[PDB]
Amino acid sequence: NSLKFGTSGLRGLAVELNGLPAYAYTMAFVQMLAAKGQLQKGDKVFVGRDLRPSSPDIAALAMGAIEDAGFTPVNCGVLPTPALSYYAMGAKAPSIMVTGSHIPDDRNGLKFYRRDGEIDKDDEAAISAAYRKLPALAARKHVGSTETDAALQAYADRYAGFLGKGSLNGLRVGVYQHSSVARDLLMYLLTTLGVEPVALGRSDIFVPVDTEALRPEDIALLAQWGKSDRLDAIVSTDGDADRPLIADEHGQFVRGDLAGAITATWVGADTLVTPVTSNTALESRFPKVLRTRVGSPYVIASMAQVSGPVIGFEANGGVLLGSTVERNGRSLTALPTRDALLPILACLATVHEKKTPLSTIARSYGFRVALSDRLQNIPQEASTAFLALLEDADKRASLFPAGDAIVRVETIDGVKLFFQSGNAVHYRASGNAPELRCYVESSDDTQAAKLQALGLEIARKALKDAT
Ligand SMILES: O=C[C@H](O)[C@@H](O)[C@H](O)[C@H](O)COP(=O)(O)O
Ligand SMILES: [Mg+2]
Repeated sequence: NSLKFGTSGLRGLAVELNGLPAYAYTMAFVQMLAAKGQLQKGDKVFVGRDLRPSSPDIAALAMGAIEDAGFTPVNCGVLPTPALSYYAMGAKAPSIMVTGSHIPDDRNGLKFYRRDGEIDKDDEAAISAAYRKLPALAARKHVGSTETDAALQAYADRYAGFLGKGSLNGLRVGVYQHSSVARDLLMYLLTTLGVEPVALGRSDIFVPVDTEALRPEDIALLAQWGKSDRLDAIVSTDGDADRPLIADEHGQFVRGDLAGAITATWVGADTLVTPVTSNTALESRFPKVLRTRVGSPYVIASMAQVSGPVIGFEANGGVLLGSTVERNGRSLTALPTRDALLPILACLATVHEKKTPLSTIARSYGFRVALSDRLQNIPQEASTAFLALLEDADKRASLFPAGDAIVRVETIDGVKLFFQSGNAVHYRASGNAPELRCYVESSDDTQAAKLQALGLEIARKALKDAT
C-alpha cells in the first residue's frame, strides 16, 4: 500500500517491503526484462544492499525471486549504489540495490538497473504493470550465494587508478562514517591516495542522512570535528553512498550543488545538466547548463540528448558522469548514475592541486545564499492540496507577507515563488517519501535563515488549516 515508484526507485515501509512485495517486484523486473528479450535463462543479476535493518532480508528475497525466475543471483554484499551499478553495467547485467537512500529508517526500497543504466520512467511503468499481473506466488529467500567483494574492489580501483597512488599526499581528512556503506572504503581508498584519514562518528545504528536536509546534529558534529586545525576537510556520504557529504577545513558544509560545480570545473565539463533546485548562480560561471526536473531519471534523459565531458549533478551532491574523462594518461569511464566518490575526490584534488583551502575554493563560485529543508510525515494528499493552494493568486498573497511582492510563479516541478526582492521560495512534494520540501535563496545568511523559517512556517500553518 505504501509501496510505489516516485522520483527514483521503488520505496515504502520496511515492514511492507520485507516480505512478498520485495520478491514479487523483483520477479516483475526480471520477467519484464526477459519478456523484452534482454534477459536470457541463467543470466546474472547483481544484488547489493545498504545497512538498514531490513536490508539483508530484502536482498535475500530479491535473490530468491531472481533464482526462481531461472536467472543467477550474485550477492555483492554491502556497497555503494554506484559501485554495484558500475560493476553490473561493466558486466552488461542488470542489478538491484536494496536501499531507502535518504528516506526515514522505518522505510526501505529497491533501485533497479538495466545493463546500460538506471531504469527509466517507461521501465517503471512496465514493472508496475507486470507486478499487477503476477499470480496469487511463493516468496522465498536465497541465503546461499556467498558474498563477492568484486564490485567493491573494482569500484575502489576506478578511483585509485584514475588519480594514482599517493597523488593526494599531504592531506588529512576526517571520514564521518555513521552508517555509510562507504565508511570503510573511504578509509582505505584515501590511504591508498596518500591522504591521512581519520575515522569519525561510526554508528552501529542506521542513520538516515538526507544531504538536502541535514540534521542539526550532523551540522554540529561536522563543525566540532572540523574545528580542529588538523583536518583539511571532512568527507562522508549518505546511507547508500550515491551522494557526497563534504565539509571544509572549518567543518562547514559544502552544499551538494557547489561540490557539483567544483567537480564540473575539475573534469573540464563542457555541458552541465542539473535540476531547477540547483543554485541559480551556476549559469554565472558555466555557459551551457541544461535545467531539468528533480530526479536522476530526468537528469539522465537530458544528458543522453547532449553531444570536454557532459556532467550531471543534483543539489543532493550526487554526480552523474556522462562522458569518459582523461587525466595524465588515465581514464575515468562514464557512469550515468549518482556518485559520491567523484565529487569527494574532485574537491580534495582541487585543494591539493591549488594548495588552497576548500572554504576559499567554495567561496570563489559566489553562489547565492541557499538553504533547504523539509517537513516530515506529510501525506501525498496534503502536499498535493497545499501546492494547489499556491496556484491561486489570492491565496498566495494571503499566505506571504505583503511587503515583498511575488513577481513570478513556476510550476515545472512543484511551485516556485519569485519575489521582487530577489528572494525565492520553492515547494515540492518529495516523490520518495511523504515529505514536503522547502528550498530558498536570498542575499545573505541572516535573510536566508529567516526566509527558510518563514517558508516552513507558511507550509506548516497551511497544512494544519487544511486538515
Ligand atoms: O531524492 C532522491 C531522488 O531520486 C534524487 O534523484 C532527487 O534529486 C533528490 O535527492 C530528492 O527527490 P525528492 O525531493 O523527490 O525526494
Ligand atoms: Mg542515497
